[PDB]
Amino acid sequence: RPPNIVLIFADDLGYGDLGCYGHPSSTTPNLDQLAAGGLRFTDFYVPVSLGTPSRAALLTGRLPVRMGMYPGVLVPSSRGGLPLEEVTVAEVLAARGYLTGMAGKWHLGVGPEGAFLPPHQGFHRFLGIPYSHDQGPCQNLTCFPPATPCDGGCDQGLVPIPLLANLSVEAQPPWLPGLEARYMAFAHDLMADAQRQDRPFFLYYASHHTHYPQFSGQSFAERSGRGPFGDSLMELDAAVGTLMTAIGDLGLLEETLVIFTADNGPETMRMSRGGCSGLLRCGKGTTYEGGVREPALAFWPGHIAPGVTHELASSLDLLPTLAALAGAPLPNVTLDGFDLSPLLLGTGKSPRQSLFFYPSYPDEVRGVFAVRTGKYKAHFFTQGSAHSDTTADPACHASSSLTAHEPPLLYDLSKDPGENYNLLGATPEVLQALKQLQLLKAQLDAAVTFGPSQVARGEDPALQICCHPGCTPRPACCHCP
Amino acid sequence: RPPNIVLIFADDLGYGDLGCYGHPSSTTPNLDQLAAGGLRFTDFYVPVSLGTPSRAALLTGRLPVRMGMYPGVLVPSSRGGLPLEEVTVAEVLAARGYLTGMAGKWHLGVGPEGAFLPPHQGFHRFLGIPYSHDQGPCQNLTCFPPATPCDGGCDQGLVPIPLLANLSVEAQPPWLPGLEARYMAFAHDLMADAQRQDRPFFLYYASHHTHYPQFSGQSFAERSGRGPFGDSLMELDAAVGTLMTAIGDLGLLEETLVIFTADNGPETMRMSRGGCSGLLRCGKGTTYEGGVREPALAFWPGHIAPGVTHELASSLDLLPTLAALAGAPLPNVTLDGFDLSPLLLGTGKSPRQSLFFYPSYPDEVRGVFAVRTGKYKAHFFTQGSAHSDTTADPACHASSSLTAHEPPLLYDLSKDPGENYNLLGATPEVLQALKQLQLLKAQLDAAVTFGPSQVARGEDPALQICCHPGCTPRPACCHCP
Ligand SMILES: *[C@H]1O[C@H](CO)[C@@H](O[C@@H]2O[C@H](CO)[C@@H](O)[C@H](O)[C@H]2NC(C)=O)[C@H](O)[C@H]1NC(C)=O
Ligand SMILES: *[C@H]1O[C@H](CO)[C@@H](O[C@@H]2O[C@H](CO)[C@@H](O)[C@H](O)[C@H]2NC(C)=O)[C@H](O)[C@H]1NC(C)=O
Ligand SMILES: [Mg+2]
Ligand SMILES: [Mg+2]
Repeated sequence: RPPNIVLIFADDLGYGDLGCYGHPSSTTPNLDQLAAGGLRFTDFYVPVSLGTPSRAALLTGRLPVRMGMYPGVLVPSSRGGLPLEEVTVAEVLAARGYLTGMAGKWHLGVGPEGAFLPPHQGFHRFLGIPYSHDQGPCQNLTCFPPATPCDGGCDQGLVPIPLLANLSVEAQPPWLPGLEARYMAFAHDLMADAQRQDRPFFLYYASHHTHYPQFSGQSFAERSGRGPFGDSLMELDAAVGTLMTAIGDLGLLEETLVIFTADNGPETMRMSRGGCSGLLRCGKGTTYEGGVREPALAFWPGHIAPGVTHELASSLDLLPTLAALAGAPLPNVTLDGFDLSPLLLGTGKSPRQSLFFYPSYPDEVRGVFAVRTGKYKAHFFTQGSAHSDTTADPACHASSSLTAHEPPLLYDLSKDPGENYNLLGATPEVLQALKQLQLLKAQLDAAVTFGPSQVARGEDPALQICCHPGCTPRPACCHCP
Repeated sequence: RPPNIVLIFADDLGYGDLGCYGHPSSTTPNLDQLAAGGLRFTDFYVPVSLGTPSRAALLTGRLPVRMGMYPGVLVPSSRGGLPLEEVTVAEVLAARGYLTGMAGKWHLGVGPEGAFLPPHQGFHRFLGIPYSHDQGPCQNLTCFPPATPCDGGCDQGLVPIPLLANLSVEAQPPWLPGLEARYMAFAHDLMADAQRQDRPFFLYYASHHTHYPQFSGQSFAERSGRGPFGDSLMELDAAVGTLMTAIGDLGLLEETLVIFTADNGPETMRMSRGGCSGLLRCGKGTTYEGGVREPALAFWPGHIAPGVTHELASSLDLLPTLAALAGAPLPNVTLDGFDLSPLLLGTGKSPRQSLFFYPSYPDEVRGVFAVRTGKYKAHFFTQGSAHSDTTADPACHASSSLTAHEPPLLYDLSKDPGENYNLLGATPEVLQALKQLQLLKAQLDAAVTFGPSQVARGEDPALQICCHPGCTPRPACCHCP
């Protein structure tokens, strides 16, 4: 009965990059066709616009500050990770008899002997990199075949990037141009095996596209009309087409729910090798709309009618929506998301009315930075980010320091999705929204306790993964292509 | 059964002016002796530190913004006044059979044909001035006998100040040096008449001391050791001694509850002819402690034991406390005060935990300026005032513009009653108080609707009281000494 679920999650992909979201030069045919036969969201969000906190909110349905996933992101030597008491979507579904698998980027911790890796958090199978593909030296890696080097060199002084098969190093570093093929092969096996055992599968595909540095296989190099950022987006798009064909071939089209979203806004610091937030303001690292609002598509033939919704939805609602769909019971913890099945099935409206946004570096004195309720969004604090540097808007830059706003900056997103015109710079409708927004912020700030910081547990270079354990000299000896 | 109640309310009198509150040169023997045989409050407050809003909160037990008593104060030509639907303490007690009377300053409105004057708000008898004694020309009035003129001239272009007997002009202007004697005579008659009819009395004595310009009868001129401000405080003090003697003479000491407080902090703009907030900061016109915290004494032999309380109390609690004491039922409206009888009778604690402070000029976008809960006080907005000009502290001056604080300025008043050291300039106790304070402000701001402004209804010079109605030329012809 339960449907097969495929969750595709891109990296550093903006609201404005898909062809079907208006980009003028992107090449995204498979995703455009998924949009045309399914539900496209205009108002779907993540609560925090950084890699780690966003992946944690997705898998647990819980605001990242509750389990210490702040500040910033995790690094290869981090001691901390997503606590093992947290229940993930993979576990909710595993206990209901799903065969669960994950391909790609984890970024939720490695820890002493890989205690925080995926196999310990409900995934039966796992093929991927445990953090971002730029958190290790890349001046000698090939990003585009036959021999175009990755640009800029990535993070120095670390072990090369490891490709893992569950808990074992399969390659270090992997060959970037062939990663996609590896991941499609893995996905195909997971599907077929689940079919054979008469059980539903759950595929978590956490792509490295479109994070820096850009790369692709040889079928896409110089073929998109948007340079390296495009080639890489085009490969991600072809991966979606490949998964849809594999779902075709096995006669599972009407029994599989396919969801596509992305973790956080574009890193405009990469300039034309980085994403695009379209009409929205600023990008990764900020609580402006270009940082937190992402593309989101839902496709399930004969169940989800083709259309466009403007209803409020969050990555936080994915656990409870998927549980409900699979007839799995919810964990016994406070959750911050809701079941969106009525909306998906067209029998009801989204139950979500409000959204809460935390910054990259949160603190308990300040609390939530921005809150949206209906079409209104208030900003109590504003701050630019180096990840959103280089565009013409000065509020996006790292030089825009942390600034308090009281009364808050107040925008009507139905008319000013670009956050250009502060309404408080009077009306009874506005005043009532203002008072609601202020009370929602004070209620959440008083009820939420911050879990102890995982990131502040520190770093220990002995925690880096090494293909040749015991090796010397570290870290350059750790390798095995 | 119900006790006789005498409520003495001074004008522009600071926390630091009574001898029993530490002043080094004031002469206040009767009040010091009342303090020595009764209850002295260290933490008693008014919600707004201006004449009109404070008198409204006292008589109704309701925050002044609910019935439009803002912004600023009322003037002789004001069209507005305290709405007649509001229920006052005088009415609560009149309906329980009290013989009620008021001597002194009203400042709650005059209106077309004196519709807002005291006789329409539950007082049986009324002898006094309908607004402050400086809201009319005083360059020719004698402030101190035999012929010392009032200093500075007061407000120009208006009708002289009227002394009224219910709704009729008894004199215009009155002779300042003999006002006290008039008021004591009136008080004595009210007491005796109530005794004779076997009924309890309620005397509301709203003194003009110690508002500018200072004045006194001849027994006090140049006799205090603190100049004109002192002479005037000394007369107010002798008035209290006279009322206590009159209560003695009629054998009513153990059957009468006597309360003394003041409406708002000192006007330091008058320099050494103005009051003193002692250790507290700033004065009239501000939401700093020297503006809102006043002297307060309760005396009732054989019922209230002599002592000092630090418990929280407000002018807002006087209606409900007096109702309860007289066995009178409370009006059917939302009240913002509580019954303090247990505290007064020494059988319980004050039920009040929090206090809310509004500025002279409030608005619905900003809401409450400052909130106190337990020993903590947060300031969300700060602002100086011309009424608090001339001292060495720059935050008190009119040049200190309206400033938002987020996070708020946070003080521990048990250790820093002077509001000098911001705690947020960390601890778990502090953080919990912070979150409580923020939530209390957002709850009150969301629940309180501002009543339509009475003061903004405008002015009409035809509303000025005239001893010779029809007169010309106005306003100088209006007079009758
Ligand atoms: C690591 O672990 C999984 C299982 O723990 C490995 O896979 C299994 O895959 C083969 C066929 O592909 C089956 O015969 C087994 O039954 C599978 N087990 C389960 C529980 O599914 C796999 O080689 C590794 N994960 C991947 C795909 O890298
Ligand atoms: C105006 O009104 C009151 C009454 O409305 C006047 O006073 C009364 O006072 C005399 C004795 O002083 C009594 O004989 C009457 O019974 C009183 N009436 C009440 C209801 O108390 C008074 O002259 C005026 N008020 C004052 C004192 O100025
Ligand atoms: Mg990312
Ligand atoms: Mg006053």
